[PDB]
Amino acid sequence: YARPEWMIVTVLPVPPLSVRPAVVMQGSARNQDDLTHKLADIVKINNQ
Amino acid sequence: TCPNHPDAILVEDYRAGDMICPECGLVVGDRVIDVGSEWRTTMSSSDRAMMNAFKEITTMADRINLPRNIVDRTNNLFKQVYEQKSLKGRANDAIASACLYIACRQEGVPRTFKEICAVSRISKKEIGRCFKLILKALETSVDLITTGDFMSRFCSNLCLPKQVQMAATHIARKAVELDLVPGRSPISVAAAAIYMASQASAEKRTQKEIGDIAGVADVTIRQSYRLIYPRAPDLFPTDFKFDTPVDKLPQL
Amino acid sequence: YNGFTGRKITSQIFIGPTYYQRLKHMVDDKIHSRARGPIQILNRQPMEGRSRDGGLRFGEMERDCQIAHGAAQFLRERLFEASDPYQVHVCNLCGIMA
Amino acid sequence: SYTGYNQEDSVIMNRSAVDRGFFRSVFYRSYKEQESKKGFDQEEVFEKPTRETCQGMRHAIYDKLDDDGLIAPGVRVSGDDVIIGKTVTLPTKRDCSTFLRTSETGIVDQVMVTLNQEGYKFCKIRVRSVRIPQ
Amino acid sequence: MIYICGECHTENEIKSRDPIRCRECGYRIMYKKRTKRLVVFDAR
Amino acid sequence: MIIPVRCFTCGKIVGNKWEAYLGLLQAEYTEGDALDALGLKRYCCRRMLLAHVDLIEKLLNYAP
Amino acid sequence: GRPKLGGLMDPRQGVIERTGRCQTCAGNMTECPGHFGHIELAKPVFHV
Amino acid sequence: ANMTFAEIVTPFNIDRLQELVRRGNSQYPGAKYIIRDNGDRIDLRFHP
Amino acid sequence: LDLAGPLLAFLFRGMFKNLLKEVRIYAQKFIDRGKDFNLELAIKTRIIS
Amino acid sequence: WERDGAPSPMMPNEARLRNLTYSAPLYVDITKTVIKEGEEQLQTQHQKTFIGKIPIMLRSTYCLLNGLTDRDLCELNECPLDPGGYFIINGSEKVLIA
Ligand SMILES: [Zn+2]
Ligand SMILES: [Zn+2]
Ligand SMILES: [Zn+2]
Ligand SMILES: [Zn+2]
Ligand SMILES: [Zn+2]
Repeated sequence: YARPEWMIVTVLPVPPLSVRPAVVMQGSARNQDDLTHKLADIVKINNQ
Repeated sequence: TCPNHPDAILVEDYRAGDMICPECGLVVGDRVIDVGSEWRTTMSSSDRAMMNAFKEITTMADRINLPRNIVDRTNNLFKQVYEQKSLKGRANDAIASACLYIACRQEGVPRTFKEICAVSRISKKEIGRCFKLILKALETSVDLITTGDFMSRFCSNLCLPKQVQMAATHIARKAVELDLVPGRSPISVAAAAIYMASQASAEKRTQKEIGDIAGVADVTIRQSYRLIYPRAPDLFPTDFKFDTPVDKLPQL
Repeated sequence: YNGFTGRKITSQIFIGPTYYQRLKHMVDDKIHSRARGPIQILNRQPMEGRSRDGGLRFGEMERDCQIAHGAAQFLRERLFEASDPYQVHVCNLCGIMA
Repeated sequence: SYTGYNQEDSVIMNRSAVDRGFFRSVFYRSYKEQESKKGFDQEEVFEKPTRETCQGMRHAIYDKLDDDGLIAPGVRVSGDDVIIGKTVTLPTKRDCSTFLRTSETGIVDQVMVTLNQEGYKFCKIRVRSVRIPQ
Repeated sequence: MIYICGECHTENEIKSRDPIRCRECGYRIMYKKRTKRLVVFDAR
Repeated sequence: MIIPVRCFTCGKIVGNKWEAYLGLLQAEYTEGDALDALGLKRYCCRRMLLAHVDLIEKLLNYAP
Repeated sequence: GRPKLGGLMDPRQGVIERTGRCQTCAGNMTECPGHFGHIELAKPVFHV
Repeated sequence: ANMTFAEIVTPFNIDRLQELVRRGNSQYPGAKYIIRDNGDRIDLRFHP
Repeated sequence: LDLAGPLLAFLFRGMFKNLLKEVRIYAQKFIDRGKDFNLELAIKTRIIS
Repeated sequence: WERDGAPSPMMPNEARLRNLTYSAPLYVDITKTVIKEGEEQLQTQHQKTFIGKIPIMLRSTYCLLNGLTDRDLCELNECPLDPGGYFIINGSEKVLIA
């Protein structure tokens, strides 16, 4: 159930869209959740 | 996507926040609508430069008590220009000053370039240069200024009575309609009409006072006034009270 | 005199003009009800819609009361069935939701 | 101790006095709304939504609203009614009308339109609800 | 679409495009005219 | 704001006695004598006029 | 105009709009429980 | 009239419940919804 | 008891100190640039308002 | 100041109605002296330089409702009994608790 090597993050899990949904504010503007905002940086840095 | 009635326009219900079949009553989705959302009932240089531009717009606007709606319009105009980048070479203060002039023009409350220059470190010339460049950058245009657009501010700044403001408006409007001031700047025409009406009223203001507040040289006022003075009785309203008759207005 | 029967009341009543004040607390401003109303999409729990239909918080004090009552079924309903009844599939081999 | 309905700090009132206006009062609730053009893509404005104007509209009656999107004084309103019809331009135009609460039931007493501190079109709607002692 | 100026109490017709400003008084507070619709009050 | 049409307690018409009452007070009648002259025998009816405050008089000082 | 596969708002993670269904669950916003995405890290990371 | 209790339809109450269904929300006592054996919910006020 | 006077005096003293501090920065920038400064522009009316 | 820039006296009723801030324009006389190391000084005075607006307490000596008779207050749609002593900030009557 637990291994030391599993303490190192080698692959990051992405929460479902329901856990971090995109709210709509000031019209049709899809306001992304705080997690989606950081996930965007994660994938950007990952690609970089 | 009604299960039983394909292609059925489900009706949104605020009572539980769900969508119901328009001809069956079948509730589709438990409570997926989120009725509250539907019915109301460490800094990037680009953002920092934009933020700095906003701080300048609010400062310049405050000096002339411009309403917040004009500031919002100016910020949106600035953002488009800043994002379009056709004036990337120009200084943000010049761009902000020209955007502020455009916002006033778009809002229908034009401020002369001298007034915008008086609140900004950028000179009239650079604002004028940035002004046309922004119009090209935005592919937009602003309505032509008129003599009546300045009567309210100038007459109020001159503490002239309502009737004097109305008379100046009629005089300026009729002077333009009669084409008595060809090529003359509307500001020069407005100031001359204000001088004429003021000299005809109890509240008499000098060309210097009007020139200082309107931002027009007394010579320009004098020339514009000299052009309209001969037709003054046609320019004055029929329903106007003369403290000093039009026939006795200053000749110069 | 009794209004219903007209019979004199045995005791004489203290009666007289007294200055009364109506307070701003009206019942129509406080009455509210919630029954399968709008829920939060993120939390899937009750919230106010276009009225005061948001429900009552079944807090720790109420839970402890129901525990003392031993009404485990009602306690479960209020804390689960009446707020966010949900079911998920979980693997028996890995214990993770599938 | 007249029939016990006044026990534990309760009071019994004369229904005939209440019928005569005893302690009758009027409750005025003022609703304020403004139209702001912040963000060039969005432009909210007061106007009654129409089937062709808005891509999606509820079966709720907007007949209470005038052509300016504002309800007129002397009109009965309830939680089912709209007091202000506001629509915001989408990046079709969406509707962001202001509905009253289910508890809010009255008559529009006064509706003023002005330019607020921001210079934006601003309006205040005062709804009058008469509260009879009960 | 008639509004009453709050200062000069003058009925003036205003469109969606022209400003709220009073035609003659210049006052910027306008009150919508009372609805012409019939409202029934039981005298209770 | 204005004088009640009916006395809350008993229903007697008191809404037509206010200007009469004011006239008696202007005629130097004591408040009790004015109420007696108006025939307000029950103290519940007397309570209406003796304690009424006619604010409509003050509200009419504001332009329509 | 639509979500893209392998993106932050990947349709496999769950339902995107209330009037839709995710391809993996084929269920609505309430039926779909949501699903996890994963980001393989080019370099292992210490878990805080 | 705003709060409801879900009564299972039984031969003991089929007729009594059928009456409340036709009475609906406009008339109290009535009913708000019908849940069929399939688990689908029908709003009585929409189509009586 | 700090009434409206003492309370606003405490604010106005801080806001005026910020205003003068702001004037120095603006004026010094122009002086550093080698040009005179317009006092009318150095003042930021937003600080007190 | 109206959108066009016309200054106008603000009545408190208007401030409450239009959600304005009842503020008084604050001006200060400033004297600028420059010295250019040439044993000479140039003194320039900016008369009534605008520095901001101070929110005004109603019925204070600086308020428009100062010295007005009860009839004048009624004409302004103001209650003669209103004590004042509060500020109108964005249309909201704000009272400073001692
Ligand atoms: Zn079907
Ligand atoms: Zn498994
Ligand atoms: Zn007017
Ligand atoms: Zn009586
Ligand atoms: Zn899914």
